[PDB]
Amino acid sequence: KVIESELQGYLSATRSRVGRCSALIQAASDVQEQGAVDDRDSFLHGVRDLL
Amino acid sequence: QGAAQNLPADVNQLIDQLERHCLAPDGSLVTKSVYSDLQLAREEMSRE
Repeated sequence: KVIESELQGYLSATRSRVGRCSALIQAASDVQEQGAVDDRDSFLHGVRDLL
Repeated sequence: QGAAQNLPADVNQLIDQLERHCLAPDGSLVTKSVYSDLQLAREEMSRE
């Protein structure tokens, strides 16, 4: 009977992987998107776009 | 010769004056949105 009581605790165990699955992607975004962050360094073009 | 000297300045002034009125269109706000966003950083600093 403790297992069924701990299965709800185990439910937190299994779903924590989903939370890890739903959060770890943001970490790789800072490195994989560096080729698409060229927007505000092109804002630096605007200040130097004087001519 | 003299008119040729002004040509680089002449070609500039053709759209330079209108680009203030062109600032509000997307011809400038793709970078210059900060002005329309009023210091797009965070509107200066209040809390962020």
